[PDB]
Amino acid sequence: PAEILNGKEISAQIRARLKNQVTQLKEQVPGFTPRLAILQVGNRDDSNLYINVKLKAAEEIGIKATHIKLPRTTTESEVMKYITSLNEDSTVHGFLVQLPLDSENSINTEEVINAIAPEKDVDGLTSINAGRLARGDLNDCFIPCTPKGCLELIKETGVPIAGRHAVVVGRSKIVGAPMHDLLLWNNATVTTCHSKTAHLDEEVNKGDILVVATGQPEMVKGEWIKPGAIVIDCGINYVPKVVGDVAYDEAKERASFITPVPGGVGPMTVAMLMQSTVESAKRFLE
Amino acid sequence: PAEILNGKEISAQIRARLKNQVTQLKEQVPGFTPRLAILQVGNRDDSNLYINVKLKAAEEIGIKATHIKLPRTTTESEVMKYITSLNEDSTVHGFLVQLPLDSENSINTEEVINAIAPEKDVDGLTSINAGRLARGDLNDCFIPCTPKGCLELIKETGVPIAGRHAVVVGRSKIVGAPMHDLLLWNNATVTTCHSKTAHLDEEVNKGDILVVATGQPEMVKGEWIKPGAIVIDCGINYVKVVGDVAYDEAKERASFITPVPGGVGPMTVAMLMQSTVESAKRFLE
Ligand SMILES: NC(=O)c1ccc[n+]([C@@H]2O[C@H](COP(=O)([O-])OP(=O)(O)OC[C@H]3O[C@@H](n4cnc5c(N)ncnc54)[C@H](OP(=O)(O)O)[C@@H]3O)[C@@H](O)[C@H]2O)c1
Ligand SMILES: NC(=O)c1ccc[n+]([C@@H]2O[C@H](COP(=O)([O-])OP(=O)(O)OC[C@H]3O[C@@H](n4cnc5c(N)ncnc54)[C@H](OP(=O)(O)O)[C@@H]3O)[C@@H](O)[C@H]2O)c1
Ligand SMILES: Nc1nc(N)c(NC(=O)Nc2ccc(C(=O)N[C@@H](CCc3nnn[nH]3)C(=O)O)cc2Cl)c(=O)[nH]1
Ligand SMILES: Nc1nc(N)c(NC(=O)Nc2ccc(C(=O)N[C@@H](CCc3nnn[nH]3)C(=O)O)cc2Cl)c(=O)[nH]1
Repeated sequence: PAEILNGKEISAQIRARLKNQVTQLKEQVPGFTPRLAILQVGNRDDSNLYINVKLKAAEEIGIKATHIKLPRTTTESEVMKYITSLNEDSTVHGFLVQLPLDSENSINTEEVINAIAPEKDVDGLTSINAGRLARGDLNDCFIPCTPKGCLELIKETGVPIAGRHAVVVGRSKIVGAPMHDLLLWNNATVTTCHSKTAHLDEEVNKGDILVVATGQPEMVKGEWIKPGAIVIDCGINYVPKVVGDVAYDEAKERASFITPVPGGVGPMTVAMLMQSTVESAKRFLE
Repeated sequence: PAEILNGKEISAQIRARLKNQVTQLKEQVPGFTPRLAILQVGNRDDSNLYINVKLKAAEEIGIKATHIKLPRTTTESEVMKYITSLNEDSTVHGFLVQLPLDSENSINTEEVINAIAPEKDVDGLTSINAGRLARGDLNDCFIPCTPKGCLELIKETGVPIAGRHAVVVGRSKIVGAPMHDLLLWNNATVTTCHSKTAHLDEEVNKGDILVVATGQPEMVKGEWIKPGAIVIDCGINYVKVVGDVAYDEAKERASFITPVPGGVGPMTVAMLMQSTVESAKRFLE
């Protein structure tokens, strides 16, 4: 049986560290707090929940986090007025737009995301930041939070990455594609799969490291896992109960390490957002 | 044995179609011509070779091509002066900095490259253009010219790319990394290799589509090639000129294969010409 990567536990350690950093930062420079702003369009149930989790992690740490919720009938111009405003407000060190937008009108997600100043793009979602990570310039940029938490979960096994074959399943802007670059520049040989991959099961079996962000409940079967694989599950799926993208029961019999859902990648994502936010508050002082 | 992919023939076709497009644009827009500029630093011989090749091609198509060659000792602040003038000059549609910079002073290639206006980065080397391609927004940007020509060559086989396993060997900013992005948003399943990969031979053998950009002459033996594979060799290695793949034994197993030279090479030059014509057309509107 595989060792559980206790995400709920591991993130607590990160947030406690982040708190001591923030508390020390207000005692070293008095009258200064990290300031985060999350922008939301519409009223998605899952978005409302994830936003609240992040607000809570920010309260516990010492981060002043605002939440702005625009209605569904919001126009793309209206959302730019908020982005413009947050870019130019020097008290705001990082901000993010929760995705996907829930708007009845037609909003160019890319145009909006890309109006964020790269030095506040704590979610690593601008083309500017994506281009650095996509080209290996990893200390110049914000790296998306879920890949960030995923990488830390991998290192917690102590198995070196470099020289190992990693299979990423899914190529999305927020998880799969940045996940691919992080593994590649940690010198894994990486294979990206997506919805058009033939013989997905044969590919998955090649993975020493296996990261799954498909949004397809328990679609990756345990028989597919390479024996002894490190298995990272990003899935959050609400079913007749919360499951992930990997069939957790069968896969734990073949993995050497596995993330549970919930309690795995989830808390790790929120912690790395908190970390990135602190990191941009420091860079602001310099 | 494998059908040979002819870059000389296919690129000569492309340059010709470019030519006629420029001719018709000049007819409709009297006195308007596409304008490229090639910045160089240092006096590397190979760079002078390839820069001439591009200048000739642009003169063939009717693209006005200027070549500025800064000395091996320039300062970073110097190249920024030129880069800024090129950015501000409205009669220049695109421009590029031949790489690698040959300088005595340590000069940040990244800061140099990222001062280029994205609207003129016909080489697709700016971080803004790299992140558009690397996240699937392919209309937004200039794709780098070599991956553009390898994609054109693969499509000359007529076998759709989707659902196929592609193995990209090499991860450089100029060939390897953008090649993975292009194949992935052509819906291939893509495996990316590099100098830390273990068992290169077994990864290569997975490749329905195989693109090699190592700069390690003939290092990919042809006994690793998956039988029937489409093989793209980006190498140019003086020893004569050979590629990154063992051409002889590869040709026996491939279904298609590019010769070194006259494979990717002329396609690279032709794709930069096409991107330049692209910049000019957009400029008019
Ligand atoms: N903290 C976290 O746990 C976290 C954070 C955010 C999201 N996630 C989770 O990750 C999952 C995916 O989110 P996302 O942002 O990546 O969503 P998405 O935009 O729907 O991405 C899904 C990806 O999976 C691929 N895919 C879909 N069906 C597939 C199949 N049958 N076989 C192979 N590949 C398939 C898609 O390929 P195509 O591009 O061809 O469609 C796409 O790249 C969700 O469960 C989400 O909750 C992780
Ligand atoms: N028009 C054309 O045909 C054209 C265009 C451009 C380039 N080229 C040719 O392409 C070749 C590569 O150029 P480049 O820009 O990619 O140069 P580079 O910066 O040296 O890139 C070489 C790449 O090969 C990878 N690699 C994989 N296996 C390797 C091994 N066993 N030994 C060494 N490297 C290995 C390296 O991975 P690491 O990152 O770990 O080093 C690296 O990413 C050269 O021969 C060049 O002349 C020609
Ligand atoms: N800009 C932008 N837009 C986006 N959409 C995202 N993605 C995102 O926020 N993801 C996200 C964040 C936190 C959790 C979490 O806290 N997970 C816990 C508890 C879940 C649970 N549910 N029921 N019981 N527990 C667990 O999984 O254990 C889960 C997820 Cl998916 C983004 O990151 N940036
Ligand atoms: N910004 C920037 N910087 C860069 N360094 C590059 N790279 C680049 O230009 N490469 C390049 C360009 C053209 C050729 C070519 O014309 N090949 C011919 C003849 C070769 C030959 N040599 N000796 N004998 N034959 C053939 O292969 O047929 C070959 C190469 Cl490597 C870039 O693209 N953009």
